[PDB]
Amino acid sequence: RESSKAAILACAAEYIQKLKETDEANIEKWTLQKLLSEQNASQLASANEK
Amino acid sequence: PYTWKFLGISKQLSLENGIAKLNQLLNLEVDLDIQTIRVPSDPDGGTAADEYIRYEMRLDISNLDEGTYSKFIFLGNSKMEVPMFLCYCGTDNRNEVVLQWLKAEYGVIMWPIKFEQKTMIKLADASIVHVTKENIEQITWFSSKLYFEPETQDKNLRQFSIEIPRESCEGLALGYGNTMHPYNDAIVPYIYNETGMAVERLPLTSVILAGHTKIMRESIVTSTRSLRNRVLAVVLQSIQF
Amino acid sequence: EWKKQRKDSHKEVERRRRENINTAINVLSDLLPV
Amino acid sequence: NELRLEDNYVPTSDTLVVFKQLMKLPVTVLYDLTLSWFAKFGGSFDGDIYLLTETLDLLIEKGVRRNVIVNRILYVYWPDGLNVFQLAEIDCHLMISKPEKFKWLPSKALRGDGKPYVVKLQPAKFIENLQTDLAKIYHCHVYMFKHPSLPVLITRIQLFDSNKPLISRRPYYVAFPLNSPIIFHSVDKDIYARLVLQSISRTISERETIIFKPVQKIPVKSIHNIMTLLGPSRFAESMGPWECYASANFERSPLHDYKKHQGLTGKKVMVREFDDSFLNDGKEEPEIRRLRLEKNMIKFKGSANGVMSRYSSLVPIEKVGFTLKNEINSRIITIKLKFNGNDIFGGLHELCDKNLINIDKVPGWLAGENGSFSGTIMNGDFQREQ
Repeated sequence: RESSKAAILACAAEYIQKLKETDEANIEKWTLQKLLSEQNASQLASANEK
Repeated sequence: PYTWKFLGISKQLSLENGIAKLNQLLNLEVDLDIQTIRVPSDPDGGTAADEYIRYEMRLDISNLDEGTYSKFIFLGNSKMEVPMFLCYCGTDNRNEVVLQWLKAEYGVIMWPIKFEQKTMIKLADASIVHVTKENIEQITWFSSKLYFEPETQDKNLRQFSIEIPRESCEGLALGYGNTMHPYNDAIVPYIYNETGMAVERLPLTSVILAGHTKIMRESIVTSTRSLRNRVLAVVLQSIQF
Repeated sequence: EWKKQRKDSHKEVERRRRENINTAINVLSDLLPV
Repeated sequence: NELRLEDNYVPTSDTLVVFKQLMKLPVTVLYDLTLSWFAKFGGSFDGDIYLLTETLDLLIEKGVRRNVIVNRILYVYWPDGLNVFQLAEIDCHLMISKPEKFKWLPSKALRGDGKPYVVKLQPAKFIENLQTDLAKIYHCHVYMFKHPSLPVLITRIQLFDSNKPLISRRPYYVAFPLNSPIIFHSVDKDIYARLVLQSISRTISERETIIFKPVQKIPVKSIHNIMTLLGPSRFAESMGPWECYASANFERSPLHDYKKHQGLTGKKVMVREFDDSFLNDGKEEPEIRRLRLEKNMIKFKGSANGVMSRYSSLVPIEKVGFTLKNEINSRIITIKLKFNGNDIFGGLHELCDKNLINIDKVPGWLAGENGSFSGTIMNGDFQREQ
């Protein structure tokens, strides 16, 4: 909570930017983990079908 | 809001000649101001061409009566064709009595001041620029908007306006770089750059800054205490041939 | 007078404060998608 | 609930206001209405139809002034007052006579999430459901008439108040095109504007929820022009320089002869200077002058001849305000343009003829493309105002 309205608006802008950046980083790391899991599944399924 | 009436001078005159004999016709005291300063046309250096002389006085006793307040500000050169001009604000008998007294004294005759697009835009450049006590120039910016009133049949397009937020003004000058004339290189070309209209060719009615000045061709309006020096200098060159 | 100069300074400060809010809300409206 | 009004109720409308309504109508149409008026509700005249049409014909023979016949129909034939049906007739006939005096606003109908709903109005069923939905609250009387030269179905709705005769309010007009999700309605902001428009949405749906969304916020007059602007037509979404595609006259049929195909003949063109020579300026050749004047008309009218003096555009508009946003050096530069006048795009055309505005650098939106819509522009894409 802040008193001056300009500080309120600046903090709101910073909050929006921080939320977007955090969401993007989480998506990136989760996508990396997804890629690793998919690679493991494919490499096991290849031996299974062979 | 103070409206300024502009006016020119045919040949150079001397004004401090008889402040004692300028009062008995008017029946109250009038003071005198003698002042001259540097007006750097180029920051690197300045020749003798910027040598300017300025006079200033008033006709009043009552400081409470803010409405009945008028000032006559003089400034000009002595080596080019037109030596100087003059400006005043307010409507009263005091705005002309001295004016007749030098009507029949020096033989100089007056004429209304004409502004067109080649001059109107460049006035805001002198209005926004600031000077400190250490001779350091920094610019205080304002959200300028323009008024356009094109003459046409059927009145198909009778008035349209262009507004620029001056944070975008900040984003334009910085893109061009450090410039002493922001409206030469950041603003006026950019309107032609995007929309393709020539500001200067089109009939311009008014250039309005955000609460600092009010520029129109008929008369200049400013809410400041007194007009600055760069404004008068650029007006002088503009009315020069 | 001194009072007039103080009033002029107050007016300038008030104008700057008014313009700051407009600039901040313009930035915010820029950030919004709609 | 017998709160509905029949076609025989006589409201206590002032004699002066109805006097001014008959003022604007021509003489030849007053004769037509009077004959039809007596055949439906009769009148105070002590005679038959043949006797009435005889004396009325004689007023034409003598060149009788319209003030006499207007006073005759107000103080002799119907001294007591004017019927609601008669008021509706005079209103619709004034609508036909002077279509430029009435303004309209567009509105869109949506079903589900974002699927547009094309309206199919039954002239009968749309009446009784609206009457039932409106009479439960207020006295309601409606009248429908079809445009003589347009496919729209203009509906006028008037509401009465009890404050004993009923007091008439300002009528509300809603125009329904044949098959188009866009519905044009009049401008009103009263208790009756939100009661009539809301009732129409429930009535016309009859099976699923239908909501109304205002397409624009600036009304446009000339109901003829709004149909071309937003109604079902080829000219919608292809205005401005692209008006040549709306009327496919530049392309011949495949079965047509191939010598008249413009491939053999070609086109006459002039070279445009990509280097900026417009700022600095010699008398132009008359042929060069003609070609220069042709370039201006191509980018504002769409063709050398013009789809439509010469500066009048296809659809005149009053106020359009654009907003241009561009990204320079990782920051946004905003320029706001507001225009006002009678024909905005017609006015810009004349200024380009006087060499005030370069014709090469004007953008599409300034030339008339997607006209009557004002909104933000980014990355070369136009976004309408929300």
